[PDB]
Amino acid sequence: FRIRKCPKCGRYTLKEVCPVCGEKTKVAHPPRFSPEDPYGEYRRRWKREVLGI
Amino acid sequence: KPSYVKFEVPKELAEKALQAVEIARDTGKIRKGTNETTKAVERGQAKLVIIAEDVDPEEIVAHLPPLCEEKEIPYIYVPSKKELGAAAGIEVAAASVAIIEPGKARDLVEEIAMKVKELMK
Amino acid sequence: RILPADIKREVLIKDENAETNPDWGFPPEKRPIEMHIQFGVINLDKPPGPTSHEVVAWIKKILNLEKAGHGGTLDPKVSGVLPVALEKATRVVQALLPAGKEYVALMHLHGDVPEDKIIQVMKEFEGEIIQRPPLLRTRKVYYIEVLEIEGRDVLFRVGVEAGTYIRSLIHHIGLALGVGAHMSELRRTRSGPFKEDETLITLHDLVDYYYFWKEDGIEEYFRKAIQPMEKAVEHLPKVWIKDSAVAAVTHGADLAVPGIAKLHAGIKRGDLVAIMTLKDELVALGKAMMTSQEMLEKTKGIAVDVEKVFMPRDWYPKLW
Amino acid sequence: MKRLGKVLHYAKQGFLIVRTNWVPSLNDRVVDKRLQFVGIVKDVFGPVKMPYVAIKPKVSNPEIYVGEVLYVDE
RNA sequence: GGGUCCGCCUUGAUGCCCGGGUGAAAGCAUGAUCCCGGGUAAUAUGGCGGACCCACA
Ligand SMILES: Nc1ncnc2c1ncn2[C@@H]1O[C@H](COP(=O)(O)OP(=O)(O)OP(=O)(O)O)[C@@H](O)[C@H]1O
Ligand SMILES: [Zn+2]
Repeated sequence: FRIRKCPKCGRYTLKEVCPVCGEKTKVAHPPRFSPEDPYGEYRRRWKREVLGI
Repeated sequence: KPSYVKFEVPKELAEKALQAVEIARDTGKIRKGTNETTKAVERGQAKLVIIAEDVDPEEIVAHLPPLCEEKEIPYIYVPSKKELGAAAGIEVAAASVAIIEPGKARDLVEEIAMKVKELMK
Repeated sequence: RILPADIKREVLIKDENAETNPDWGFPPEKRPIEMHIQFGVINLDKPPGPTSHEVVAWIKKILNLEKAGHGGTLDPKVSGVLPVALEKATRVVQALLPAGKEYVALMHLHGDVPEDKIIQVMKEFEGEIIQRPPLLRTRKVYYIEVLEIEGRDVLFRVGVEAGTYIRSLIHHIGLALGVGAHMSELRRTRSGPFKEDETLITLHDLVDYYYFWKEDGIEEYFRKAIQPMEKAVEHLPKVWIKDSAVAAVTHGADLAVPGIAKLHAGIKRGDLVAIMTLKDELVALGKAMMTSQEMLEKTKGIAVDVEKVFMPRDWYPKLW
Repeated sequence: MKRLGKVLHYAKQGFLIVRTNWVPSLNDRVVDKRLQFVGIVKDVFGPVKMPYVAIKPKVSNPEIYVGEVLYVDE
């Protein structure tokens, strides 16, 4: 996969930097999900830390 | 830099971690890639975990820091997944690497594990 | 640019003295979390890999739901906007199947073409285009916006009529350019009224917000994960009905003219319409038996043939 | 014979491509101005008012027809 | 007899997906390959019953 997106201005691009505002882009597709979600508890510890829960 | 990076890693210490992967690769045994690294932590085989700072999506390696802390295994951050991949002896990038047997870099892993514990607190 | 879902319709007033009784009904704003889920739609960012139907099955299993459905099939390798209607709302996806779609696509050319020629040829594929040669079936391309060209790679945004196959569109552009082309990557950025905004949610965030509700008692994150079923209906022409007609429709009556309070203009006979309360609750989906002018001017007759009822019978009292 | 138009190019996937102002049918026979058989219509695409036509060639060297005007034999 | 809501009744040339194990020339450690376990195949139409209604607001 190589379609990327600027997180702040929402510009779709193939570049690592945004051609509009000039910041680091992120890959457009969401990560693989597993219904088994073997490490979901550890992801939640990180997520609770970030969100302040 | 991304939220899964728990602490700030000095430029010198990141090089020492990449050196530790390079040496242990051909003198000992290492696990490369996020699935292999995670299994190594889960099995209690990893002595040191090395995680890239440029991983996107973050969710790929986000589970590792709290997994390492639960299984009592030290971890370190490196700037580039491409650079970490080359150190693991593969032509593509690596999001995370685990050291199973340090070999000649045994003292180097000791130095890292001691210094990351001070950054953790 | 603009889809037929974006162009505002005039609201025609039939009864200026139409008033709604606060005693009855549940507008989206005052629905408890459980009721919110029962009449909810997830604006999901589908991962590439699984089919749209597999993803829906994962959602049902994890959130412990009896029913769910998706609003317009995304192919396995394709990521992006996938509305997943839940439980009592499941069938609202029927309003989403014929809706206009938007995509961001990556076309890889099989030969070297100048940038000016790429843009010119792609501009020609806007409008009514042939999707099947005779021995005539057409489809509308509302816009093509070339974002960037990196050698043989062409990244573009495209708004299309429902049933437009982007893989096919790209193959045809390659033939018109001579060198040939294929679709190497696709992402849906819009499915009807659903788009890439704050409400778009991954499976990871969905399940985690569910866990924050079940374990931590925090409902705010999981509430935001789910949109009201009324959102799935934002792109449709609407007919707003008086309180006294609501229970009749929910009990199986078709909508007659004396029950209409307000309505959108431009409704043709046979159009799919949403029947709404004056509190903007979704009552039912229906097929218009009359035009907007007919509904506004006439005093009698069936205005809408009711096809699918979503509102429970006991929300409004029997007033017929 | 009904005029299709100029051959824009020979697509490497194996089709002569013509821009025209009407919609031919699948399997229509394609000739030049001298009624010499060229090929067969295998796809019609693009704008309804000004479509592209993909012609499967049935001559040995289809490349020579680039820039030449083709017709549907009727 | 009808409408709405719900329940029930049918088929599928190894794939693909997800996971456990393994962990390698455009592909590819954000997972090749193979071994194993599971999931998902058309989100109809027709038919039978149950409940609520027969509604111009
Ligand atoms: N002439 C062609 N015929 C068939 N397939 C092609 C042709 N050119 C490119 N492709 C396809 O496009 C894909 C893109 O890979 P690749 O980058 O090697 O192509 P490319 O044309 O060399 O692109 P670039 O020149 O930008 O590197 C290939 O895997 C190939 O299947
Ligand atoms: Zn930007």
